[PDB]
Amino acid sequence: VTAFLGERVTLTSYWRRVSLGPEIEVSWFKLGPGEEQVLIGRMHHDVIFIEWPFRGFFDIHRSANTFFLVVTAANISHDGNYLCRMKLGETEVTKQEHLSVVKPLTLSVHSERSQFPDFSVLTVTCTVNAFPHPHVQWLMPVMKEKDGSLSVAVDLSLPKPWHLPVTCVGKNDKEEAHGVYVSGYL
Amino acid sequence: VTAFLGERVTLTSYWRRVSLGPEIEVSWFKLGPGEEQVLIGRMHHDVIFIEWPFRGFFDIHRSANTFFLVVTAANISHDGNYLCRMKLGETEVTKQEHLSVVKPLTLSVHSERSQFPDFSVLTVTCTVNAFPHPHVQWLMPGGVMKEKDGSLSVAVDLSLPKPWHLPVTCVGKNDKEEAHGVYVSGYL
Amino acid sequence: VTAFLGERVTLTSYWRRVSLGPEIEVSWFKLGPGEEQVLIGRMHHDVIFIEWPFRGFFDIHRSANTFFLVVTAANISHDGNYLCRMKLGETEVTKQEHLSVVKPLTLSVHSERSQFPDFSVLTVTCTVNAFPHPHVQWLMPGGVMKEKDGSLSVAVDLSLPKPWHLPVTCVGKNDKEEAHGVYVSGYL
Amino acid sequence: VTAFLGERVTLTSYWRRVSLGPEIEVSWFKLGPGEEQVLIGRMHHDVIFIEWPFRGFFDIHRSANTFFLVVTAANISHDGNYLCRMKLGETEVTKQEHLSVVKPLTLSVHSERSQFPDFSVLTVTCTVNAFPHPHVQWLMPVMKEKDGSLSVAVDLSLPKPWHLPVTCVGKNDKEEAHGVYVSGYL
Amino acid sequence: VTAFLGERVTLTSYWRRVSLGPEIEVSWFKLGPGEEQVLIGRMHHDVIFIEWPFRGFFDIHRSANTFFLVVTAANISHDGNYLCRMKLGETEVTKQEHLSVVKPLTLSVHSERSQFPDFSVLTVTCTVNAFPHPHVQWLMPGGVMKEKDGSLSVAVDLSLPKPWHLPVTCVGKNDKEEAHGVYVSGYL
Amino acid sequence: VTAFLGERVTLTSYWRRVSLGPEIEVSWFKLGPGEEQVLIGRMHHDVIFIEWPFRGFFDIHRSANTFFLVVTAANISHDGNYLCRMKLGETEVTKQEHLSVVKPLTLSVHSERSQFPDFSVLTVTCTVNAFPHPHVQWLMPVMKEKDGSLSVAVDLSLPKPWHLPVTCVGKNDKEEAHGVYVSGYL
Ligand SMILES: *[C@@H]1O[C@H](CO)[C@@H](O[C@@H]2O[C@H](CO)[C@@H](O[C@@H]3O[C@H](CO)[C@@H](O)[C@H](O)[C@@H]3O)[C@H](O)[C@H]2NC(C)=O)[C@H](O)[C@H]1NC(C)=O
Ligand SMILES: *[C@@H]1O[C@H](CO)[C@@H](O[C@@H]2O[C@H](CO)[C@@H](O[C@@H]3O[C@H](CO)[C@@H](O)[C@H](O)[C@@H]3O)[C@H](O)[C@H]2NC(C)=O)[C@H](O)[C@H]1NC(C)=O
Ligand SMILES: *[C@@H]1O[C@H](CO)[C@@H](O[C@@H]2O[C@H](CO)[C@@H](O[C@@H]3O[C@H](CO)[C@@H](O)[C@H](O)[C@@H]3O)[C@H](O)[C@H]2NC(C)=O)[C@H](O)[C@H]1NC(C)=O
Ligand SMILES: *[C@@H]1O[C@H](CO)[C@@H](O[C@@H]2O[C@H](CO)[C@@H](O[C@@H]3O[C@H](CO)[C@@H](O)[C@H](O)[C@@H]3O)[C@H](O)[C@H]2NC(C)=O)[C@H](O)[C@H]1NC(C)=O
Ligand SMILES: *[C@@H]1O[C@H](CO)[C@@H](O[C@@H]2O[C@H](CO)[C@@H](O[C@@H]3O[C@H](CO)[C@@H](O)[C@H](O)[C@@H]3O)[C@H](O)[C@H]2NC(C)=O)[C@H](O)[C@H]1NC(C)=O
Ligand SMILES: *[C@@H]1O[C@H](CO)[C@@H](O[C@@H]2O[C@H](CO)[C@@H](O[C@@H]3O[C@H](CO)[C@@H](O)[C@H](O)[C@@H]3O)[C@H](O)[C@H]2NC(C)=O)[C@H](O)[C@H]1NC(C)=O
Ligand SMILES: [Pt+2]
Ligand SMILES: [Pt+2]
Ligand SMILES: [Pt+2]
Ligand SMILES: [Pt+2]
Ligand SMILES: [Pt+2]
Ligand SMILES: [Pt+2]
Ligand SMILES: [Pt+2]
Ligand SMILES: [Pt+2]
Ligand SMILES: [Pt+2]
Ligand SMILES: [Pt+2]
Ligand SMILES: [Pt+2]
Ligand SMILES: [Pt+2]
Repeated sequence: VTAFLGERVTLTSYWRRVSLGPEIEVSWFKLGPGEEQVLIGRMHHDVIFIEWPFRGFFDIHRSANTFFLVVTAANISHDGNYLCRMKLGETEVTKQEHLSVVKPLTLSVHSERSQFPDFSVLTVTCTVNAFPHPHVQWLMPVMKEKDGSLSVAVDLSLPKPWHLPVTCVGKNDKEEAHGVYVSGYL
Repeated sequence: VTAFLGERVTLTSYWRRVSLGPEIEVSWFKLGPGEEQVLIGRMHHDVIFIEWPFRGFFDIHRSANTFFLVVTAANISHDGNYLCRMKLGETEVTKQEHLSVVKPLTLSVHSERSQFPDFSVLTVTCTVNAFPHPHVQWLMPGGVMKEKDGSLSVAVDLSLPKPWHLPVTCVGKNDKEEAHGVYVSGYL
Repeated sequence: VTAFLGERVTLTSYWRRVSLGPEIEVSWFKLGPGEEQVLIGRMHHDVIFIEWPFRGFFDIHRSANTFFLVVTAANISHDGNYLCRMKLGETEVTKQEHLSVVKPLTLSVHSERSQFPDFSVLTVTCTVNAFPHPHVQWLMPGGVMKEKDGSLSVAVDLSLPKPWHLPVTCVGKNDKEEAHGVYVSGYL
Repeated sequence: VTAFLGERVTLTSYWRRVSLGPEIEVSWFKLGPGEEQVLIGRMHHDVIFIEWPFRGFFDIHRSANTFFLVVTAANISHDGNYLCRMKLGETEVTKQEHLSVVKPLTLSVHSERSQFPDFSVLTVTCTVNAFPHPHVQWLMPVMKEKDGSLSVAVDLSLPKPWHLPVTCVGKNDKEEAHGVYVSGYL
Repeated sequence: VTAFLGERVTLTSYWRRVSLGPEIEVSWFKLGPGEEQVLIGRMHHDVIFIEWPFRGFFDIHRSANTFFLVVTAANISHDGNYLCRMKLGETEVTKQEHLSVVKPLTLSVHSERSQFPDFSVLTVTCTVNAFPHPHVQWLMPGGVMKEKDGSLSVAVDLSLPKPWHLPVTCVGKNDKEEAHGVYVSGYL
Repeated sequence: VTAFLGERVTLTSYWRRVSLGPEIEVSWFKLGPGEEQVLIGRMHHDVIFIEWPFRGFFDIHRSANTFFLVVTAANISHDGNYLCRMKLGETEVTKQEHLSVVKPLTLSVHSERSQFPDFSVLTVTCTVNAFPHPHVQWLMPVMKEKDGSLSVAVDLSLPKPWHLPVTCVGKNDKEEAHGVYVSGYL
């Protein structure tokens, strides 16, 4: 499933076949490296307990034979693989679900003339912030953010006479924006 | 003169025809609201004193008969008029110089999709920060915020229901300065 | 329903006789002072939006024809009445549910002896913290403080001159909830 | 001597026999491990100097041939052994005095029902904070505090049907309180 | 009695002719603005209680028939009058004692040269901090500042154009206390 | 050149002979140990760029064939040697200039009687704060400050009867002040 940052989102699991609902002992885990398990919460007979680190971040519920992991507001740490362990008696079945969290890209353009040796060089900067894959490219004719998003910036230095307009292509997988520097202040 | 934000800048002045160099008493004033003349500093006989509030932000020096007010890193408060008063004995001449401080525009584009009743509405946001005159406008195929640095920000939202009227282009300006941002395709 | 402080809690609602599941527009409201209905969130066609002030604190989901408001960790502000509004076309039905939040009582006993004119007077202090209704009372053989968490504290002092009228028993209550604390012997 | 937390308290020493009052050079030390000496203050000819770390915490004075260490407000760091060194000429006599600081016990009772797998288990918690020796015990039919006191807590888990009332016995040497959980909210 | 800032100090009192030691109820009061008597502490039968606001700052003890109020580290707020009230049965006697707290003066000298129009003017600054009575005066060959500690500071500037009228001597006082600071030669 | 703390100050350099003004590429460096170079700024064709650590602290300019380093407000870190590198083509000439920063001295006198064994000893303290060379000396008949200045203090202990007046001599190279303790409070 794909969620955008801040959106409610849901993963689901079910046992089989097996149609036994509230009798199944359900636990959901967030998977780390290399598939290391961190318990989010447990459900049995429609009594649910969320572990304190995930409280308000995740909930669990049942509808018939389907088990739900709900993410109240997706953030970038929530990206990746989850494990639903379903247990009846001394028997057990696990299912893996994937959540893709996507921060829509922000494309910024800004320019700055040189200050030494003279003021004749226009450096145009193009910045893409996004998740998972920001990408930046100039046409002529990197950093980790507090929220876990990634920023990339590229400078184009332009000797006089300035090759204006220049177009910046920002991408986040299939998402794309352009930034066009058209003319200088002077 | 025009200076971009952060740049070393220079205003200049000289007297005439009067080649007297260090004999001339020079004082530089920042002109305020107002009519008010606020002293930056003085130079005479190659002794330069810069008033405490301006220290580090402005300097004064002479090259022969030319007098210089140096702004060490142009900030938006430095935008406005300046006065160089030159004195010899009982006679004075005054020269008025303008400094334009410009922050080059930053244009940003980003989109967000709707979360209720469904996920079908794209809102695309275009933000221009600049000084003195940011302006933004959406093309198809809200206050001024004052930032900490004195520059001004302006933002416009455009909502697109399905089918998204894509290629949308944002036009940003700051006087003659111009940039665009084009939202081409969503992530899906 | 009754929830202790910190517990996951659930209010439920369904329409009738009307087995329409995802076709029904559900909204949940917290009832305020007041007469005021404050929107927690909405569900329709299995798209759930929780208002920003309630995000993380409440969730909404459906199981077939039953609608659930989940409180993720019951706090004392959550105590009160809730409204589930169910809509189909132009017709609505509304269900009012109550949540009672209870903090289980804490009873504390401690004694302190007098320091002047001498060391012979024992004062024994009994403190009950709970929600909604802490109450304390001393048996032989002062404001309500509002805590940060919304719970209420109540304290009673009993002074005993020599010979100390020991076994003293403190009785603490919170509605039907009951605890005692008995001061048996001093340190000497 | 026994002082309770916050009470003024006094230790005393004297030389012998020897009846020579203000002529004796008196110094008091707080004893650490293993009897390590830390100077509190000195007295001679009724001139007294308290070392800055103990200033406002301790004073010293004389009455005739008796030397006094006064503790202005006993705290738990003041618990333990003190040394009075009494010096006349190149001769010297030391006496050891003991201060017991006692924090009267606080007994707390609180209960909490289980949240998973169901809500049927009552865990009753009984906490004793005290100094020197808090102790807790349940009848059916650990941590160090900022002020230097010690807290101990014990949980009794009760399956349904709840074995109510349960009585908690708190002790601090001979000090004793009981905590009785009598009935649940529901 | 006189105590310098930071010193252990003692006021004393006794009754008469009345050799009753521990039988006497003693209380010590700090006298305020005002006419107001503020209780420091009490002693009776060798039980001493010091009021919470004075704890650590003052103590009381007895040696036979003499009663002592000990100030553990004299501060400037301790300067003023004190009352020892001695009681036996229904009869009382009261003794008034004065504590003078003195901060010994600090005298500082420093010079600064002028920066405009030239470097030829020396200003020499002399600062006296003390309690109760700092005073400063320049000899040839402006408020009181209240410091955090209750002491008082006083500063005088003397400008000297070339040729500098050197040996200049600063005279500092605090009642009978006296110090000088002499500026002898500049750095050049 | 000598500057006092807080004063504007100037260093100058020139190439030769060579009379070619704005054609020369000028860079000024602050010298550390052992002559390590830290760039302050560069000038060429009367375009000047000051490096951000020195911005508002230093400026550079030309008057004809003379190159100026200006220090806007001298502080103690600015004390020591500077290097002017002057470059034309692949040829280069460097000149060393020295700035002496001087904090005028502050002489303080204060006295304090003993507190143990009795109150009969007058300790008079004399403190000189200065830069570069504070010095203190008592006549009978060390520390580094936040601003980089140096403080030195000397105590004179005086048994009764007090040898008053005592005179303190403060020096900072040729700068000199005296402090005279003339009489006690009591
Ligand atoms: C993204 O979501 C994750 C949860 O899935 C967020 O992490 C959680 O953040 C909370 C709030 O900080 C953590 O609780 C803090 O814990 C420490 C004790 O270790 C304590 O000092 C605080 O009072 C508070 O309880 C919680 O442990 C943590 N959960 C996990 C599983 O890491 C993350 O902060 C979210 N936001 C962003 C922007 O990433
Ligand atoms: C833009 O440049 C102006 C200066 O031309 C900057 O203003 C000056 O700012 C400094 C603080 O860095 C002020 O110095 C402070 O003044 C207070 C107020 O009396 C004093 O308490 C402090 O110790 C300190 O000296 C200075 O007076 C002020 N000068 C003016 C306004 O003429 C301004 O900070 C810069 N703005 C930005 C956004 O960088
Ligand atoms: C008990 O639960 C209620 C929620 O049902 C908690 O109140 C909510 O508390 C949060 C803060 O954690 C508020 O979010 C903040 O609001 C301010 C004000 O506009 C905003 O500046 C912050 O950025 C942040 O979003 C939220 O609005 C508020 N919701 C309400 C009152 O409906 C409350 O904090 C909990 N109380 C305790 C004692 O835990
Ligand atoms: C219990 O009583 C002892 C004294 O018998 C208390 O310790 C003393 O606490 C004072 C106040 O903190 C200490 O003075 C601090 O010293 C540091 C320098 O090391 C400085 O940063 C502060 O301005 C202040 O002077 C004092 O040194 C310390 N004395 C000893 C002998 O340790 C203890 O704090 C008392 N209270 C409790 C609750 O334990
Ligand atoms: C000089 O000595 C006097 C005492 O004789 C000092 O005043 C006392 O100062 C303490 C604080 O260290 C006060 O204790 C505090 O009072 C507040 C106010 O109610 C309370 O919130 C705090 O928890 C704390 O107990 C005390 O009441 C006060 N006594 C008085 C004024 O009689 C004073 O601090 C000393 N001054 C200097 C400059 O050292
Ligand atoms: C004496 O003058 C020197 C400069 O010649 C002063 O040093 C400079 O001080 C500024 C202001 O702190 C430094 O900029 C700080 O840099 C850090 C990053 O490393 C950043 O956290 C701050 O926002 C700020 O930019 C500057 O780097 C430093 N320059 C040098 C060459 O060291 C010194 O502070 C002056 N004053 C005194 C009393 O010494
Ligand atoms: Pt996916
Ligand atoms: Pt970044
Ligand atoms: Pt010239
Ligand atoms: Pt803004
Ligand atoms: Pt369904
Ligand atoms: Pt309270
Ligand atoms: Pt003992
Ligand atoms: Pt604890
Ligand atoms: Pt006695
Ligand atoms: Pt002051
Ligand atoms: Pt020099
Ligand atoms: Pt120092």
